[PDB]
Amino acid sequence: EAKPKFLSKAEREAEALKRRQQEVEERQRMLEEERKKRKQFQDLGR
Amino acid sequence: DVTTHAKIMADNPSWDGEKTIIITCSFTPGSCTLTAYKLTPSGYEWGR
Repeated sequence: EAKPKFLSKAEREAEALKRRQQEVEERQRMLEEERKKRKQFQDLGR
Repeated sequence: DVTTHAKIMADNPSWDGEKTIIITCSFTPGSCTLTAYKLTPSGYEWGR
């Protein structure tokens, strides 16, 4: 919110690990949906 | 170009056939004519 809270360095890097785990999970999700789009594009010509 | 595009697509799964194109910048007299083409699913299968 408005007042910035202090976050400890262990807590900051835990938040950063949770963040980078989130976006590597959405990168994995987008990659397997990319595989789904690719299979869909592939079998509409086969 | 469609064989090149479809071989790149068949070897790389990050190339989505809906979104990947071939822009051709043809050298017309004193100018350049640009035309972007997409592969249909018939074209990817044939060029593969």
